[PDB]
Amino acid sequence: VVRVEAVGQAHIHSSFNNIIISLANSEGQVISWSSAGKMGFRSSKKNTPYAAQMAAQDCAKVAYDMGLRKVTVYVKGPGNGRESAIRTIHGAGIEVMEIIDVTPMPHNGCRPPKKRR
RNA sequence: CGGGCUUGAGUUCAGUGGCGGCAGGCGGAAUUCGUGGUGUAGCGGUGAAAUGCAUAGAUAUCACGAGGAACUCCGAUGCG
Repeated sequence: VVRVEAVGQAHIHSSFNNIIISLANSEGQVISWSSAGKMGFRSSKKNTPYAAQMAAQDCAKVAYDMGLRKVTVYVKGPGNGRESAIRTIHGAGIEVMEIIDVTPMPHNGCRPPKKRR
């Protein structure tokens, strides 16, 4: 039981190891999602623009045939491929409205986990 | 030993300044846990992997709730 009428929000959660693209309606209810690991890029190449393009194309094709036409992009986390995903969901029928970087930064919060040697 | 002086020293008055100390209040970002909604094939991690968590419903996303800790930019100087 979902209902996405005309416009929605795309969420990209990237990191140094993987990228997850998830499209949702105005109430943040996900209708489709994809990732490099889902596409089958289990390697160091999970953080590749090609993998991001493949995942974004799959997600956009899966979600376009549901009434989704316009989307607003939110991006969290670093990593190559966010631009590729944005371009792919822009060119796969879905029209982008704005690009918003919601990457969370701390105002000196909790302690980071040590340092690798 | 006795007397004198104002430069040392101290007291007063004024100006200016500070992450200087102790104590009480208040705040936002982030993180963790629980509850509910959407959704399903993976997430996480490495030089590469596995252990680990997941169809008895994870990662992701939205809302409600709870608690602890530290204070981005200013910001390299200043105080003791």
